[PDB]
Amino acid sequence: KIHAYTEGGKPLRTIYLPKLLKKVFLDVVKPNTKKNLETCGILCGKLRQNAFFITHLVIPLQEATSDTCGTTDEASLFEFQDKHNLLTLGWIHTHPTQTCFMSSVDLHTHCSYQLMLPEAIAIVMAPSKNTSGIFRLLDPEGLQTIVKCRKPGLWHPHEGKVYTMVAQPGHVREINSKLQVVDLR
Ligand SMILES: [Zn+2]
Ligand SMILES: [Zn+2]
Repeated sequence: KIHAYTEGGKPLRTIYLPKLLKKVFLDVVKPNTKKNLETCGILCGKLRQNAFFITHLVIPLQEATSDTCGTTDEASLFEFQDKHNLLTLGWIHTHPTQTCFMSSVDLHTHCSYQLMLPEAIAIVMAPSKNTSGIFRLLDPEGLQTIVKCRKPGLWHPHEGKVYTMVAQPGHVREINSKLQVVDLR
């Protein structure tokens, strides 16, 4: 029906995203959000008939600040995904006070995801603005720029366009689909 393509002309498989995921993510991390601390979650799922289905939202053991978060125990995260044969399809995090965009750190973070899966997405929630966005790096040019980047500091800028919003419903379609929320904290 509708098929999205990268900037380099690679076809992107559709990711189906349960409509409830964004809301329950905000609920499960709300105590952090109240402290103006970021929280991240991992979007996990399965490949079925050439499309991806997000089935699990996994909140890993993590450390956070006002403008970063990062998994600290990859082991329990990897163990859970291995046990349930779950693919990593992307990730989600909060900007407790800011608008919804991809920070410099977010772009470097997302490069690891999109390197391993061309379709990988970054969902950014801006609850104080009641907004959200779903993003990816330009492929190949954005991936190239981030991989080449050696600039010091967590908040450095990048030269040229690096990221864009994902196609909806072409690349990501929000649908009625089952969901499990897993809190590893
Ligand atoms: Zn961010
Ligand atoms: Zn950089």
